[PDB]
Amino acid sequence: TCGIPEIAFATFENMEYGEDHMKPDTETYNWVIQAYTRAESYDRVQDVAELLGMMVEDHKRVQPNVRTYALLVECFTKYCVVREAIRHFRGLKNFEGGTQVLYNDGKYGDPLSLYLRALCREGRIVELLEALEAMAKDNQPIPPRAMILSRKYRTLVSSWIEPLQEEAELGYEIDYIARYVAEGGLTGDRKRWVPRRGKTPLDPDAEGFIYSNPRETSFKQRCLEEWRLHHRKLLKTLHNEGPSILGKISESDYIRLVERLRKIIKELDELISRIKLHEGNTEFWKRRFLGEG
Amino acid sequence: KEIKNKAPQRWSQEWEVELGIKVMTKVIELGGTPTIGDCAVILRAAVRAPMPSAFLNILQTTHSLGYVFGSPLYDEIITLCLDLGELDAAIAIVADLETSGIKVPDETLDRVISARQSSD
Amino acid sequence: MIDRYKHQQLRIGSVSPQQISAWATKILPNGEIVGEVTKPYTFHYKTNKPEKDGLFCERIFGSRIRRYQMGYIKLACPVTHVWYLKRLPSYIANLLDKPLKELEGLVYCDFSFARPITKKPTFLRLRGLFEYEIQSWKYSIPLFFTTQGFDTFRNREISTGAGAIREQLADLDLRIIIENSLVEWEELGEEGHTGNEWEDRKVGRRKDFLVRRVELAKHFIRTNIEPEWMVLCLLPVLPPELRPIIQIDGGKLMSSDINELYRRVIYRNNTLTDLLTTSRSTPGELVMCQEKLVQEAVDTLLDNGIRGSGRSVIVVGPSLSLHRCGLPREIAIELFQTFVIRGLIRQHLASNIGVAKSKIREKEPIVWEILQEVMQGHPVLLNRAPTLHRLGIQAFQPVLVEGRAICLHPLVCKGFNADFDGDQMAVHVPLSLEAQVEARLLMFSHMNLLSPAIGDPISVPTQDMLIGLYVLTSGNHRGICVNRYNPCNRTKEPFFSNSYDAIGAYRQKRINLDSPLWLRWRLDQRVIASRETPIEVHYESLGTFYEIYGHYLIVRSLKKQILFIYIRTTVGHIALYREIEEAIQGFSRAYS
Amino acid sequence: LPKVEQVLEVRSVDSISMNLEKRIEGWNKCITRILGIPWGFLIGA
Ligand SMILES: [Mg+2]
Repeated sequence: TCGIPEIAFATFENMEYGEDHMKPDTETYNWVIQAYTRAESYDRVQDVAELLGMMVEDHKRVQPNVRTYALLVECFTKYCVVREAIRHFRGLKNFEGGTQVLYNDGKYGDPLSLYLRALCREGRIVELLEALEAMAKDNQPIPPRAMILSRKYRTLVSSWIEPLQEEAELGYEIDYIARYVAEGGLTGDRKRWVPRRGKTPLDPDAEGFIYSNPRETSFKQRCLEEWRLHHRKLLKTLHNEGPSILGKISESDYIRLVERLRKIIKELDELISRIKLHEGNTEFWKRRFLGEG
Repeated sequence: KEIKNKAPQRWSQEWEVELGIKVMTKVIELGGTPTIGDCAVILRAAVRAPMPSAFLNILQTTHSLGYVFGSPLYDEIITLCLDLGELDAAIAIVADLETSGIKVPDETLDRVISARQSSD
Repeated sequence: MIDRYKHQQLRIGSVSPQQISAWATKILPNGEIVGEVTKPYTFHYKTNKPEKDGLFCERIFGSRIRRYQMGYIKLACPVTHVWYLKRLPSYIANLLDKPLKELEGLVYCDFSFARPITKKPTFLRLRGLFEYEIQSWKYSIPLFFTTQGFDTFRNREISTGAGAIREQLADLDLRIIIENSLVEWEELGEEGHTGNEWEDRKVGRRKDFLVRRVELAKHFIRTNIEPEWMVLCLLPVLPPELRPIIQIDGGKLMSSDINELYRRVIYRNNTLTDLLTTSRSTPGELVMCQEKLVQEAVDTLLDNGIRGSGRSVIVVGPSLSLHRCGLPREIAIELFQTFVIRGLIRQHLASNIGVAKSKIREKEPIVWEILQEVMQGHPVLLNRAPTLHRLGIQAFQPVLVEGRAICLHPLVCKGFNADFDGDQMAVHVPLSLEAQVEARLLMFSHMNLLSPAIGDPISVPTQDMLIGLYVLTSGNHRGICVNRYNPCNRTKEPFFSNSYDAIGAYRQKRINLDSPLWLRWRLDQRVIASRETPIEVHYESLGTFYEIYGHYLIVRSLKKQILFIYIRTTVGHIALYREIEEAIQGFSRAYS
Repeated sequence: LPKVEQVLEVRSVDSISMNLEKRIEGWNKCITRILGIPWGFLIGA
């Protein structure tokens, strides 16, 4: 809780490279991850990854708990790394009451709100649906960070739609004076969307994020991006490790397949269907390393 | 391993509205209240791609939440319901409109009544 | 075992135009703000007095407070750091997305930007990155609105000089720059437009510049260092004592090149501010030329600021031990003057420092006695001038010797790379208790005898010692060189019962050093020889047989009993064995 | 001494030995071909 992660990393080094009775445990890794996550000095995003690499010690009973997954989700969301945030949020969901621990009473940036907004901005709404239906099961209300844009239509149900930064037709004309009176004005202070010189987050949704909010993309863009990336890794696998296949019509099949796949990224469909990509299976790579595969 | 190696699903507007209706109903169940534009945009998306299967619920949720849209937009939906030949959906729409209490313009009212009598 | 956990963090950063004032601005009794240099001349001619508001002036520069106090000079026109722009890594060019050519032009030549600062609504649609010449109606547009009405808005669109770069770096949105750079990096390299080497090489250079820009922009978001501080709105001044200044006598000025550069830049700056204060309707050419002149001057100044024991011969002392060293009298007194003065003032025979110094200069026996009593057990450090080896710095115990040369041990001299020429030796004396304990327990010669390379003894016998040992253990002739005719046709020295008797007979000059003899060995059974069977075995009838070997004789009785053992050797081998054994035994006895 | 200085401060990997350069340029290619998983990068490194 000091703010300098080095004073905690020194203790962690004293514990890790010491005797057996002073070896660290899950709580020690959690404290050091918290010290490196909630700092206010520099990047500290590679240190957390190195520490999580050190935390891969199966035989030392170093297993993660709810707080470990919560801190990892928070750290990877605050640095705009969502493809690991969702991976760790799944494990946090496997435990009971993980969403309550992730929402640490709204004390530090409301990590649950930041995670929901990160899922909303990038348009990965299938993940958001899981993240939403995992909340009412644990009886967790929505945090007050339901930030609306200057155009009063921005919510978790608006970004993924095709029109972006566009008001929706609601029949009667927009009551600009009524919106001005309701949001503020005539008393106190109003959030004035005026650029300034100081390096302060202008948009109110970039309050918790370290650098800035992730790039705003609708669901169609994300779907086409994941489709083209799937086809790109398929062609990359078939290029080097896919010279031979079960079909013996390669002379006329490969010439068509290469051009089809290169034109898709920028009825002969089953030939690509049975193409099986071996990714994430450690047994396959172990067999290939042993010399069998 | 079960999800990482499965090929993704292609994009479609019907899938978009099918996920949007469930997202909005679960965020309402969770304790969140979307604004008028939040449902206006999903209504626009639902009327872009013809799908009158959810036209009743997308407005029943809005008029149960406590928000009402403008009059010049409740007629385009009811005339597109007849444009593609979905008269039962139009009957359901006028039924829930009478149940809610919104005043439909008399011109489109007699238009949909004539369409009904043509279907009757 | 918990460590002590010492934490020291030395932080570096670029100063701000506000923090620079916290160094030179000081308080005064009347309350007037001081710290600025406004006069070019620092000293008065033929007076040797510091001129007011100069370089070596007083009350803003001036005795360690004068060495630590600094000054500050305000500049009318902003200038830019030397290594932030001209160098190959151009951080400003990487932050402004513009090649070096135009910016160099803005800074040095006269070029114009369309709108450097974008924070207020602008109505002058220029869309010009760099204008080589001015073709606009500068006279009609300025005289149209109102006098002084053109000045209040000209800085938003028409900005020339380092102030334009400062205003451009000031209002730079560092959160959208990374977004645009990342989207450009994603768009680039995906089209797949091949070609020659000039194509992909340029593509790689562009993407490397883009990645470097992203890395530079991500730091400023979380480092509290603002990017508009790269230009020098205010210039620091080096303290006077850090600059070369010995004294001022009869108008003498010890100013160096940096001092004359500072004089030039302050002269040009005050002339520039006087020209600006005199008339504002002057020609732009002369004022822009002068501003360039000051800028190039301050750039050259910053570049110049960036770019800018008594040794005595050693002799060999054979009588000295391994730890003692011979220290000359004059060097010893010059080293321990402080200790001997303390000893004089401590007990008696001294009442003041002057009387003690006069007594020490008088060369009295009492001062030498006190010097010996002080240096009795005080360790001293000796270090050669060339410290090639790791054992070049050793500690010794000084012994008062007469002469002008330091006496050292032959083994240490051989281990310290002794030369034929006079090798200078530096003598250092520790003061604190910790230094003395470290020198007595770690740096002594008897604790460092193995070289750290592989572990071989660094202290080995020298040339003369090896020659002596070889002459001792060499022996003499054994065959045709000692006897003329064959011994088959026809006694040695008597059987010496002890080696003491052999050495006594050798000292009495009754046997030669090479004369063989028989030494009765006290059946130690450590018979050193080679795998060679005896030459003859005289097995008598009673049962006691003599086994005659090449170097010894074993007389064995019938029932397997070693009666007598005699060794045939010379006096050198037994002398060496006896001296080593007696050294070991004397060490073991003196230990108790 | 020049040999030590040029083998310590390596100007290029083929300067000390062409066999090492050939072996490295074979290792990287054959380990990008097979074992595309990060384990391949790890074992190649
Ligand atoms: Mg020499």
